Amino acid sequence: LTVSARDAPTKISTLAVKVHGGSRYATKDGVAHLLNRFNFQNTNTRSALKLVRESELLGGTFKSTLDREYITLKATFLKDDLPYYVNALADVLYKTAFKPHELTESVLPAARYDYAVAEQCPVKSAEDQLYAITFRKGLGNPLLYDGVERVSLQDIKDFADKVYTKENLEVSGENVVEADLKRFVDESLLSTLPAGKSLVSKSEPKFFLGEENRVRFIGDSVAAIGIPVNKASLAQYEVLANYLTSALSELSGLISSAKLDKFTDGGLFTLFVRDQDSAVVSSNIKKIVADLKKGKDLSPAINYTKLKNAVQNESVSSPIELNFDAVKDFKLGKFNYVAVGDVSNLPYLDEL
Amino acid sequence: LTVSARDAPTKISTLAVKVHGGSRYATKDGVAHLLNRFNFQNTNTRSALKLVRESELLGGTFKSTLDREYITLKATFLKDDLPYYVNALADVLYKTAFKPHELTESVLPAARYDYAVAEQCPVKSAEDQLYAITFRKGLGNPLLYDGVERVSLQDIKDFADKVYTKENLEVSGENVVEADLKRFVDESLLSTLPAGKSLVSKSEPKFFLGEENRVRFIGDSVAAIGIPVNKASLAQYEVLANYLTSALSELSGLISSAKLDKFTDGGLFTLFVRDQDSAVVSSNIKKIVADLKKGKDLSPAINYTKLKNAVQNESVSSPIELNFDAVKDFKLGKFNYVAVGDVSNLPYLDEL
Amino acid sequence: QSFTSIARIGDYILKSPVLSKLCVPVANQFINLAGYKKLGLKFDDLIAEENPIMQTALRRLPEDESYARAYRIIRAHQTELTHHLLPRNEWIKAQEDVPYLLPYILEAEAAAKEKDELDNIEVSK
Amino acid sequence: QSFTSIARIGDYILKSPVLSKLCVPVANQFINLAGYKKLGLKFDDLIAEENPIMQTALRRLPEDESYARAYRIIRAHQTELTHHLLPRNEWIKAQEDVPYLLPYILEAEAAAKEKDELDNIEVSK
Amino acid sequence: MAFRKSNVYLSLVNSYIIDSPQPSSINYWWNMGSLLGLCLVIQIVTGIFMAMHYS
Amino acid sequence: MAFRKSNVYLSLVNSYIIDSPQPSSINYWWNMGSLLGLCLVIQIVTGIFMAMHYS
Amino acid sequence: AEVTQLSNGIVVATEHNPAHTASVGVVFGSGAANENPYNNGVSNLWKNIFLSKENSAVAAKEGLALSSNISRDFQSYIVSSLPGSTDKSLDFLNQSFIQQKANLLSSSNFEATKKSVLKQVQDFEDNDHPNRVLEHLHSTAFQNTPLSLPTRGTLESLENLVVADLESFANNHFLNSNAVVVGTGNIKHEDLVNSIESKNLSLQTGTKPVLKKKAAFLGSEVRLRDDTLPKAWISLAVEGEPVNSPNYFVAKLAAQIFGSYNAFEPASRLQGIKLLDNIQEYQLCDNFNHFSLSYKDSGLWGFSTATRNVTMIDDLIHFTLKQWNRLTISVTDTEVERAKSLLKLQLGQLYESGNPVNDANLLGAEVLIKGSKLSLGEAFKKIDAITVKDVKAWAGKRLWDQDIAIAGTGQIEGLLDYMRIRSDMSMMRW
Ligand code: HEM
Ligand code: HEM
Ligand SMILES: COc1c(O)c(C)c(C/C=C(\C)CC/C=C(\C)CC/C=C(/C)CC/C=C(\C)CC/C=C(\C)CCC=C(C)C)c(O)c1OC
Ligand SMILES: COc1c(O)c(C)c(C/C=C(\C)CC/C=C(\C)CC/C=C(/C)CC/C=C(\C)CC/C=C(\C)CCC=C(C)C)c(O)c1OC
Repeated sequence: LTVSARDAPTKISTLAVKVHGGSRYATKDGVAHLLNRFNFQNTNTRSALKLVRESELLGGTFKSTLDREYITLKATFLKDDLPYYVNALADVLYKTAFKPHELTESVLPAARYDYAVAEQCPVKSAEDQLYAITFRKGLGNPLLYDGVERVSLQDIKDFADKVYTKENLEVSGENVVEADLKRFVDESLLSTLPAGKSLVSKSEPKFFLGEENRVRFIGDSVAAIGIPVNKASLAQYEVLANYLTSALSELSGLISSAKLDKFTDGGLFTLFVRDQDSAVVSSNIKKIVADLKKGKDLSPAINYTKLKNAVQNESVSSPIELNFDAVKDFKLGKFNYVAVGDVSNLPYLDEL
Repeated sequence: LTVSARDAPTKISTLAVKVHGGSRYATKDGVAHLLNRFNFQNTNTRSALKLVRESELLGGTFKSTLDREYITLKATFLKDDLPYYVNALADVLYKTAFKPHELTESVLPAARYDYAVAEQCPVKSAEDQLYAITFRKGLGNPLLYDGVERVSLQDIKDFADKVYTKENLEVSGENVVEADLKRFVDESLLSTLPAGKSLVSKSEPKFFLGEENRVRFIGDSVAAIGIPVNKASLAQYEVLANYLTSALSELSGLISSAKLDKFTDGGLFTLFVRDQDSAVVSSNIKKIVADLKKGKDLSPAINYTKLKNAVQNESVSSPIELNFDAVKDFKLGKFNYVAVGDVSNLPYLDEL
Repeated sequence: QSFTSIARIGDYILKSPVLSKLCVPVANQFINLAGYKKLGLKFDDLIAEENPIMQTALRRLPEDESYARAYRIIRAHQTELTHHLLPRNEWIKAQEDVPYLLPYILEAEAAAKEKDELDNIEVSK
Repeated sequence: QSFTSIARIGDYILKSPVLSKLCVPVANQFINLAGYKKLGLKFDDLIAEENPIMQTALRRLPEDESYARAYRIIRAHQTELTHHLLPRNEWIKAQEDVPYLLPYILEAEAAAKEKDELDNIEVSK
Repeated sequence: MAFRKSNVYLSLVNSYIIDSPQPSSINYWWNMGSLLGLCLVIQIVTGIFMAMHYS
Repeated sequence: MAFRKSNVYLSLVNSYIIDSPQPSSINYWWNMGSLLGLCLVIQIVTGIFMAMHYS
Repeated sequence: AEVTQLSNGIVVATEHNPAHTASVGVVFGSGAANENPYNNGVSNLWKNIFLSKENSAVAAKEGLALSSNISRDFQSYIVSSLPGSTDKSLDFLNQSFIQQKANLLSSSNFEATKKSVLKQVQDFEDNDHPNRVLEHLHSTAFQNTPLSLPTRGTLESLENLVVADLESFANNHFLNSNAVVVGTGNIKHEDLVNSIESKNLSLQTGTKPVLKKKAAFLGSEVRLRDDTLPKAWISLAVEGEPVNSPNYFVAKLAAQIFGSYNAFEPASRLQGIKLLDNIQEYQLCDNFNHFSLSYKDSGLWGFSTATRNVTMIDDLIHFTLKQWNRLTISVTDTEVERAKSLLKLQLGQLYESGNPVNDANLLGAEVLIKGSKLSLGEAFKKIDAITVKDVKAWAGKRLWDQDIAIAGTGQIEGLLDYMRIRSDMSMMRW
């Protein structure tokens, strides 16, 4: 029950309840998705309808996001209305109704559309494929529900039981008086939650290297590489990603995107080459794997990749900093590879 | 232009023009499928409609099948009508019209339905996955068209040009007088075809071992193994397949199917474990890989697997025989593996 | 008349043991004279369904009750058209004549009443 | 009257240089007096389309000709309703007034005629 | 489809009088409406023929 | 949907008289039909009022 | 919450709040509304060389990040620093807009940039149908008038653009009297204004831009029918309010009453919007959103929408316009009050994001037009003071029986004629 905050002379506050219940810890496939889609439905005292109608008149909205690790229940509002949104978020965590008809009429539709939006963007099909082959059953669990194994209303309830506990969440208010926030959290249903355990395991996730998958796809072709990083060797890969996505690198206009996904215990580096035809995708990645295999750096972005890693303001609550003014060199060891699209015209792992 | 035959005192003859133009040799994906679907459309002298109406009145039907290697144009009819079906098959090979509207109205629909039937049977999704990872670009080419790369009317025409040649086909009539058949083939448009080259390469196809793929699927779960075989070491795997699909093996009721696909230059052994839930699929294959790793045989089926390999009458035109009364022992080396279905509940390659 | 209102009046009678002992016997005898149980129907099968509340309610009915209502209704029409009643061993017994649709109806009426309330809320400063 | 029949008569005239030199000038002058080119139409745009042959034919028209026919027809209606003709530089020229739909029509008529022939074939033993 | 369905005039007849789905259990009390149409016809036909002779 | 569409009687009026898709280019020669309906009405109305006085 | 603007030789505007990074930039008082039909796209091209690989690598060495935005009334070039490097951003600004403003326009750089804004503007027209439609809305609404020119320029004026056109534009609009230097982030006013008054040298001071002719709304439509697209996308608007209109906020509130919608988001289906009762029964659209767009001379008030229900587009338009009728005659207290609260929330989320580059653009555009920025708390005072009577008087002037402007693309066969849409801008009365 870590209750953070930070005041300011502004007018918009934003409460936020982070909860360790993303796809990482998921008993059945997509159940974290369904639960995230179930937030802000009916509680036992307040209907989804009344919540919206009330918050609108006050001047604030709700929103529930899904990560590979976090389910975050956020609330954005006018400053002096704090207690209401604290108790609203409290209500949801403690006592959402989970009516069978809410499942069929609101949650399953909303999830089906989520899966559909993602089913048609081939970098996301790739990113999911990258996770599933590196970490074979941890962070490589499916992000979204697609119905490959049954998930009943009970499974969604059981999972809410595990994940919504005092030990497994952190309240976090931006633009809030810490005094009143802590005061309001302890005086609510938050402090009356069961506090089971947290599944933030310190042990490095076991990832398998030199893995590749090929998915046939009608649309744009995309070839992607993904590299497992260390708990400490991650801040160099961060400058790598920001180097590859900058005018310093000559091969920045040869890729679509490159990023490092930072977690609580390691991370994953991703690189995305995407274009219409398979010829331009083959070349632009065959070059990258050859150019980074004989890699370089010389800390050129060391202040720029510190600029970019700082302008992520929300981050603060931010991990390791001065690891940039440390290592500046980069090789390119073994990685993981996925070809999505015109597959009979894309590189295999052999020839990179 | 190998013209085989074999007479009999029966009433039904069956002409057949085998042609080396299956998915094995395919310039673009599914083009062999489209061409197979284009056979018996319009020629330049006879419409598809008239062909059917004429052959019906005579008493015979046509049919065009696709293999991983062969496109076979077969014709079944009453005996004394031989010349007609020889010239009909001749007409198709030499001068099908390939009208743009036949593509859009008859061929693409018929192919789309073909792909749809196959898209819903999870053993076939597996069998395709097995080929694609063993032989990465030869017999591992897609059998059916699915539109991942463009195929125009011209591509279908170009491919018909390569594949429909005197050197790349064999006429073969069951229940036919060889005298009249050879006489009718040489007196037709068959002998007036260009004779380019044949792509029946003697060199063993380069297959990669220890490969695995996992496809998520709503329906039955199926785990499959696939083993590359030698040009000479294939007749032992044949008894293996017939051993596993017989009452001699204790683990016959633990699998759905097992077979050896014999080609002109090697083969592929396949084993299919399929059931509703993922628990029964995990066990029944985890046992098989452990039971055959400490394998056996003692030639128990050596007359039975010779019975089964003989009752395939159509085969005759049959390869190696007395290779059964030779080797009777079997290990289980490295193979290839695919999990299709409830994937987060199926074995990885590690634990088999 | 809403089911929320029928429930209000009915529950008031059912609790107060003055009325409860006076009325329920009258009501029990009314239900037997009605005769719908001799056709194989439960009362809730009889509710007029051509309105949004009842369509919401029937939509939310679990599968197995839905198939059962369908059979009871079809069987009632067939018996009606033959001008018979069912064999007595096929009649609905009082233990079976449960308000199975009532909770779905009441739930939908409350949801509807709240929407009407919220669409028309006044504000005071 | 079928286009197969119009083509029969027309081609006979077009080949025999007696008729060809006699008629084509008459026909050329008829086409100019018709006036459809001043509205931006090609003759084949004028063919009545509410029958199966013409629907088959229009279905088989390549995309780019289809979009072009659509524009010419819409532009003709708009000009008609303003009681104007187009600017002369926008008129269809004789070089452009091609029978672009004719081959699709003739093809469909032949296919149809064969089906009618085959549905009605007699047999002799 | 059947001509009684495809024709513009007959389809009206078909949807009102031929294929019109009736509840299986309606009794003879539901016969009165057709009897009213019949009555309307009897009144109109006999009235017109009488009008021919009426001042 | 709009009431003119959803109502059983008004939708007839809507599909024949309000939303009915006309070719943009029909000229005044296509006005004669409405003039015929008008004529039919004039004949019927004036005839009934005269019938009241006719022997 | 600060607004410190003071004029030395140039005009300097800042707004500082201890955050993390600092953003410095120059914002010119001339945008696509200042171009011609024939050099349309020159500003977008300027933006794109300013962010070219050559200029962008020189900034990334120094640890600086580049940002630019082309609008209608204005234009902005922005560098974000790490906040002690507030001086090295001003170095990059001047090293570009005095020194390198003759080195950025090198033959090989220009041709590779022109080739990239051509693939860019083409991609827009081919695929971005909502913004494509909204851009054509401005095009027809304000035809033959400065606001009609699209911000990215047209493919035909773009491919016929040369280095001299960039030059001529830069020499007429990148002037001192048409400029404001803006700093947001955490850096003080006196921290920046001194680093500016450090170096003198005026550069083309005394030179004014070129005057023009005023923008005007013309009721009209452009219909970009395309039956191959899987949806219809439409935008429809009346003449709205310019910035520094008395009814600037009444208009923005009126748009919040009908708000925005997304059929697939459960929460969105539950909003206190009366229009949603009508459109959800047969699912008349996938989404809509109302807007009050304001510029220097004029604005557009209306809505945009997307739909797969291609046989009921006329019900979409009809129910939406009947709702708008209500603003003149029957809008309720609690609708107004709901809009106040939600207008504050969204205006807040705009003016105070955690991103100084947005703050710079909002500050820059404001001070260029009225010579000052109205504080967020000052806006809320104006918003809270709006009565039902105000909205009615506004709608009766701007909405009731007024001309509209329409644009659409995709399957819009079912979008009825102009006069049918235009008749629904009012109701029959006794
Ligand atoms: C719904 C239709 C009609 C009803 C209910 C109806 C009813 C009646 C009644 C009650 C009478 C007096 C009967 C009597 O003689 O005691 C009558 C008379 C008459 N009706 Fe009708 N009528 C109808 C339609 C018509 C029509 C369409 C005509 C056509 C001109 C018509 C022509 C006459 C004439 C000529 C008489 C006088 C002859 C007589 O007394 O029977 N009626 N009608
Ligand atoms: C399509 C409808 C009709 C047409 C074309 C029509 C035509 C005529 C014509 C040509 C005449 C003689 C006009 C003359 O006086 O020279 C006439 C007379 C008459 N009509 Fe009609 N008529 C129609 C409908 C009706 C109807 C429904 C009634 C209703 C009773 C009616 C009642 C009479 C009467 C009372 C006369 C004698 C008065 C007179 O001579 O004008 N008519 N009609
Ligand atoms: C869903 O429910 C239904 C249902 O829809 C129907 C249709 C029926 C069956 C009943 C019917 C179809 C009744 C239909 C009849 C009518 C609507 C009649 C309308 C009235 C008229 C008066 C007809 C018009 C007649 C005339 C103008 C008379 C013609 C005059 C002549 C020939 C004069 C001749 C004389 C001379 C001298 C020339 C049902 O039974 C039923 O439920 C069980
Ligand atoms: C696709 O094409 C169309 C199209 O469909 C339409 C509808 C129109 C517009 C035209 C029309 C809608 C014409 C419609 C009119 C009719 C069908 C009229 C039918 C005829 C009648 C005679 C009506 C019935 C009338 C009566 C019984 C008279 C009422 C008598 C009274 C009130 C007696 C009162 C007296 C006393 C004493 C009580 C077009 O113009 C058109 O193309 C451009």
